[PDB]
Amino acid sequence: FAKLVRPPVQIYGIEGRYATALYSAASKQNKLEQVEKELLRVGQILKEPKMAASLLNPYVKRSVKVKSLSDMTAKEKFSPLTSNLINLLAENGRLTNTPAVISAFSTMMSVHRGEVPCTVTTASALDETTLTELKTVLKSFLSKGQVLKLEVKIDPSIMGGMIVRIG
Amino acid sequence: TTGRIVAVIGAVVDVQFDEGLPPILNALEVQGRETRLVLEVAQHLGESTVRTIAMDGTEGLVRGQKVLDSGAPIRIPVGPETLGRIMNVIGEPIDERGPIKTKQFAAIHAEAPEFVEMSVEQEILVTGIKVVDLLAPYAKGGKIGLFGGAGVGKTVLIMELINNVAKAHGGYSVFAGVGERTREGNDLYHEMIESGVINLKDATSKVALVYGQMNEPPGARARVALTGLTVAEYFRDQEGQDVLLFIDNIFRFTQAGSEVSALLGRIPSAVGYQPTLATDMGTMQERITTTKKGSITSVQAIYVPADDLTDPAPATTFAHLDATTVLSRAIAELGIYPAVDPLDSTSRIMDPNIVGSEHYDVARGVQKILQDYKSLQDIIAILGMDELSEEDKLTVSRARKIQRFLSQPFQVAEVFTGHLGKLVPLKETIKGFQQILAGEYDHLPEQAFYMVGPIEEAVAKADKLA
Amino acid sequence: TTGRIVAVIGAVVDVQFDEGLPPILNALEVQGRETRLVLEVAQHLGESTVRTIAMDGTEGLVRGQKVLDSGAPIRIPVGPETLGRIMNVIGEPIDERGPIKTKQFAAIHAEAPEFVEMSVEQEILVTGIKVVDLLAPYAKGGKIGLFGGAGVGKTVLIMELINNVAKAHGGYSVFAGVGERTREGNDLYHEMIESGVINLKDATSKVALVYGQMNEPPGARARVALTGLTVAEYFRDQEGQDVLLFIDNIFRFTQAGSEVSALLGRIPSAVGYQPTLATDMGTMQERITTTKKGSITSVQAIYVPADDLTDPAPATTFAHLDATTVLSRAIAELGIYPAVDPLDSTSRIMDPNIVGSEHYDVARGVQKILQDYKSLQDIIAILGMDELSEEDKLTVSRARKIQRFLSQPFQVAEVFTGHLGKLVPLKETIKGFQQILAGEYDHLPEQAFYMVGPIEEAVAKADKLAE
Amino acid sequence: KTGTAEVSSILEERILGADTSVDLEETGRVLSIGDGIARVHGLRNVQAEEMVEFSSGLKGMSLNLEPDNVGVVVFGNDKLIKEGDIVKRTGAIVDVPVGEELLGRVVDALGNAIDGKGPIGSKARRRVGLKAPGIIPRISVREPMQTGIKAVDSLVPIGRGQRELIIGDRQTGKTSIAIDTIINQKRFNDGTDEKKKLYCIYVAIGQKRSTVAQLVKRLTDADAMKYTIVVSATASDAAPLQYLAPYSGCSMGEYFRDNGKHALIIYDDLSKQAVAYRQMSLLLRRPPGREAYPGDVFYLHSRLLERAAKMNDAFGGGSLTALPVIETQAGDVSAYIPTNVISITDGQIFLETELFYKGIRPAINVGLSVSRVGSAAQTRAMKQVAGTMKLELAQYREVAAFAQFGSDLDAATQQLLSRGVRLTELLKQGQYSPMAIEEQVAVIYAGVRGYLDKLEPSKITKFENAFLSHVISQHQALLGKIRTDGKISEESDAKLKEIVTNFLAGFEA
Repeated sequence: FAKLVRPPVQIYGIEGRYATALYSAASKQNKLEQVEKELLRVGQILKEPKMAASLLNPYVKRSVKVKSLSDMTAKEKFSPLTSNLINLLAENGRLTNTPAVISAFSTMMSVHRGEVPCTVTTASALDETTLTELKTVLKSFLSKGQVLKLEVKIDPSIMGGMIVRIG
Repeated sequence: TTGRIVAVIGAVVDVQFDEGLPPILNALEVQGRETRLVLEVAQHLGESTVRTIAMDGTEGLVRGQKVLDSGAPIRIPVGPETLGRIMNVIGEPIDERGPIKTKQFAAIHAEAPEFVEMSVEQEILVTGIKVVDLLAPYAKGGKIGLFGGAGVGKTVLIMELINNVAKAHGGYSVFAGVGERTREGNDLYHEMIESGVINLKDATSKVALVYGQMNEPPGARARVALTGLTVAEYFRDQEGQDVLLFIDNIFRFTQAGSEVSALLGRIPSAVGYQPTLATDMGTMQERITTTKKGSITSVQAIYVPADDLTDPAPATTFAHLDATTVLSRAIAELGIYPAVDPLDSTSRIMDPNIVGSEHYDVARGVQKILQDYKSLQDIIAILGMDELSEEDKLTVSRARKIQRFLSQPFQVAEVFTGHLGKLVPLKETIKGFQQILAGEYDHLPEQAFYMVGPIEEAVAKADKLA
Repeated sequence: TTGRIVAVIGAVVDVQFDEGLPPILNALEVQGRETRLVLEVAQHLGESTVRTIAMDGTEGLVRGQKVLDSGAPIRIPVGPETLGRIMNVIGEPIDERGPIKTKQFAAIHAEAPEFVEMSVEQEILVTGIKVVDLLAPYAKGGKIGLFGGAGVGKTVLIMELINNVAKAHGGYSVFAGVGERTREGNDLYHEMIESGVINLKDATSKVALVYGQMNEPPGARARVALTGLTVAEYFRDQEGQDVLLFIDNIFRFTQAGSEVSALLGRIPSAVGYQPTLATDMGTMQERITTTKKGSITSVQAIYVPADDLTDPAPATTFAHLDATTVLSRAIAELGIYPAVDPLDSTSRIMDPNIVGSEHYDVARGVQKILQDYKSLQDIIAILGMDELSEEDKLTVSRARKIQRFLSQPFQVAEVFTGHLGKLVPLKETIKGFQQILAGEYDHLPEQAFYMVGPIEEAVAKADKLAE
Repeated sequence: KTGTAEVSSILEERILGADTSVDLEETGRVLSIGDGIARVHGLRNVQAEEMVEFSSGLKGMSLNLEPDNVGVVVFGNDKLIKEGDIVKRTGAIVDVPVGEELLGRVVDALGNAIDGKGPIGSKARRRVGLKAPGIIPRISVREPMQTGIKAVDSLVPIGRGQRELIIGDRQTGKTSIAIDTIINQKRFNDGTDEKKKLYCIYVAIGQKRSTVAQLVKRLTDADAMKYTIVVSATASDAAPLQYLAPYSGCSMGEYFRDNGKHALIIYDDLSKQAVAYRQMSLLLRRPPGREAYPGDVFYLHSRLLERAAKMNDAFGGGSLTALPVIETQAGDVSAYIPTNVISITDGQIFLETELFYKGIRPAINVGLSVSRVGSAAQTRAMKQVAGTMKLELAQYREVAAFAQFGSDLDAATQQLLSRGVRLTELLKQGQYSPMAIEEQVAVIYAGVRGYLDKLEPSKITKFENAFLSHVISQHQALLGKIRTDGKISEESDAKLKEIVTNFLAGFEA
């Protein structure tokens, strides 16, 4: 079939098994970004019921639900393979599930190269970091905000509890 | 509505139905079938996909075939025009004589007689097999379950019953050969032809055959029963006719069902046995009665699963029985044709009121002795030829006489048994044993009682040597 | 092609190959596991992921790790240099004397040799041991399963056979210590070493040892089976040899298969089994044969779980055999070694023809008497005696003498027995029992017959046992 | 399904809907593969149970028509294939080569040589997917049919077309016995009554090549192979093959049956077949059932066996006599399918090893062995002597009854026991001992008429061989006659007697 292509984040697949399709698909043809933005759009373009809530209503025939929810509307400019994957998640009911694919996705060309370490408070904040260099400190300085006792606490950040924890 | 073959995984067919799922039990007719390919809609999976069941032949089926719903269950011919005719489940001949020319059609289901619809009549009918009358009374509408050794006794017996009855009782019979062995039906056929009670020149057979054979899908095998029921309901209700409904094998039904539950994805009850086993039955037995118009007395072959009864399936069955004939293989082995397990060729029914009070009593004497006799037998396995503490021997022997006397040679088994027919008219029977209780058979030795009709003939036979 | 280990759920190693999957069965070398971690492709799981199997274990693996296809299934050293060596699957020196330097390499796979390319009907390999040959004569090049609870002197017994027989045998032998106690293998090794048949001076011996011990991770145990096969096949056909193939224990093998079956994401089976047991076996056992090119008489030790034979696996097993040695736990339990249930250890291969009728008959009478004799045994057991028939008594006793006469102690293992009591060349065997059939012996003892050899001597012993 | 193609690669193009567009319909790409189960993506349009054809050449079959893919049991390797492999439809389910040139031939279950006699010719090919005949299409069994084994032919008097279970244990010579029967059919094939020519189909079900090899060799020795198919599913087999083999067999024998011919299929054994199938279902996660067996394997078989028949001549002219074998393991028919099967045939043949251990081949538990049929499956001949014998063994057994209680209780019976023992001797029947009836009855007659009660039991047998040679030589006339009479005639008796007496006299004295 194809061969594996996965933008930085990348993901685990699974409700992103699609994501990963487009982590190879979008990626390939490199409308990576076209769709990258599409998705974003879609998100709220999505979010309101209609011909969408349609699905919920079991009794609405998926067959034509696709031809309504996506016929006139989700092809409003969401199409390339994008309507087709719409129409796939559509079939495959992964529509209510779609946000998460975006989530998953969206850490993708930017956030694709995110920022991770699990770090007190509003922790990391997916950005970008280059592991050879420190990037850490910098960030911290920037702010003298967050909440750190309520938000992540002196127990992590510096063991308030630990002294308790030995006994 | 229309369906699409979307997946066939064995006879579990998912049809995605392209339109409105109507009620279940709708027979769907597969289009693209040069057969009468009925699917019974089984589950509305939703988004018009049904799980349906194939009952008809396969291997070739397009994933994409076209199904057109008959929108109802099957309608199949019902009415008297079935007599003679060997119809399959689909009401279609398999008499191979062409048409089964009822022009009334039916959904193979039928309803369950209300409380009022009990025209259930509490009393013995008879057809002369000694043992029966004696132990297990007959019922009008009743389900009698016949257990045992097919084609060596159980079936054999059935055939004799069939043989005496259809003729003798007017009010017909239906035979539903559920997973019937074509071969046995072949044989049977030839017997039937022979017997001519399958009237064909005048399809005025005293029997209708409905077959849902071995070489057919479980679905197919399962349903012939309902069908048969529908038909018989015609004869009872419509034709008054007091059907004997011969079922061989409800067990084969059971099997068909059981596999099916699984295949239906579904959970089956104990031991794998379909959980609805009972309901299938239950409802079905409830689709029986003696109506006002007629009686459907059911005569039921039950492949006594593993010859076990404890066995939940027969365990269930029992609730629905009105008589049970449980053969005793020991008895069959003991020759005895009839091959009874008399203690379990039983009917909850029988009472000195219900039967002769004498009858009852005589029977009670018998039941008694036999119960006891066993006890002694136990000593004998470890302690005799034909000698112990003789009074006690006497009872044993008598029990043997009784035993022997229960053996009733059977004409249909001049071939099988090697022995010709005997039918013992009832008094001659009661008298026979009653006399044994009266014990004059001392003067008359025992053994000759083995396989005779009325008790005398054994006497004749003994004497000629003594 | 490369994969990275994506899921490790035990030694079921899921490798997602990031590109081309070689067909199933490719032996992969894991890029990292210097703990030479062969993964054998087991499934193409789909989407370039394979289920592969570690033969090995796993601790320390980073979920991530790169795996490089070894590009074939297992290549193993083959040829004679494997004789007198302990090879594992990969033919590594568990001799621990460095490599098993061969020319030849092998896919440890080998398949069933053509039916026509087999020999069609074989000819008896006599089994020496009186009871044994007599009731179960074997075929030269035969597959014999020895059902028996392991380790009851079970194992001892096989060794003893080896002693008698494998010794007596020339050709070559292949020995597979699978799943068995390394400890026993250790001793055995030294014993062979000692024997010098495990030549300490031949890389060869006359016997190659292949081991797939219990303590191993399964794949290793599992696969050593193919390996061993490959070698023996190597010798059989190639070296044209009459190979003897000793397996201890196929049971552990089978078990290994079964164990994985689940993990393999397949269903296990009844009792947990490998449901593929049959195909595995059928194909395997058919890999086994005595063709024309050589003959492998394969003596396959069978631990029989809880000695349940009934137990489907053994139920299957039977197909594969053509000689079964069914050991009676009870007899063994009587200490009586021979311990066999010989009315269960079978060969149709006993013959009035092949084995001549004398033997044969003598046996038929025996089999018979005994067969009747058991039947009562129980009855009478509680049901005591006499208000009976004493001709029966005669048989009972006789049966008992015979019974005892089957017994021969573990000659060699004076450590276990302290006792010797020899092997009985076949005519003497036939004679022996036949003489008992002549029942002359019968005023004589019973343990005279116990744990001995030649009936003459037994008789001698009888007299002697009569003080 | 819910993951695959929801995930990339597969999915990754479906999106576009560009990926052959899709096709894989008369093609498939192996969706996933492992282990002879090619989930094959595509093939979409498919027939049911289509045999499909591989990129590894090979076949597999699309049984499971899933909406996405095809559960394809691949009847073999996985070391060929690696995923995505192209599967090309054949548009076609299996039918199997059938013909008459398979008589004289050992083929694999493919109906392809393995015989190494080079190839067979394939005349016909014929559906395995072919149903059982009808009522009238059958005329029930009329024939007798001799295995050449008195006990067999007597106590299960077999005709042809007959489905009947052979059941008995592990290489217990049962199969030897089965062979001997087969050997017997030779004489008929060397005879010329076609109706007595029984074409043998030995379906070797999962039975290892070595095991076949001697056996076949034996068949060779009997040369009888010439009218014999050996349909061969040996142990090595891919499961669908082993599995397949009976249905295959089924097409061919029905053919014969329908080609007037009386065919005999020996299925040895379906116990194994079933394993293979079950295994197959289960692997498809088409789950197990009772005894791990999923249950319409019975339907499979019931139907399979429904395909065995004796045709009404107007309707076939022949027979396919089915002698299925289930080889019991510990006589076990608790064994689900046996329980079932017990419910299926028109008797079943019980073997008792003990007799065997006693030496007595045959093993039989006659008491349990049955042809309900019996007589439809017989002739006048046997009955005249045999009836009594059966009965008399009943008596013998009866005093074995009273061996569940005792050893002596009557003088008569001391005799009867003697008689019984005599009857036993006859029932010892060598393996490799195919007979004609006249012999069978012959040998029965003296003793059952008492005149062998007058001799050492061991010597009965001796007599018999000798006796046989005596008449063979001498009363060859008669042998012609009994054979003529197809029965025991008064004449034949009397003469028999006379002979018998003389022979008897010579043997006894």
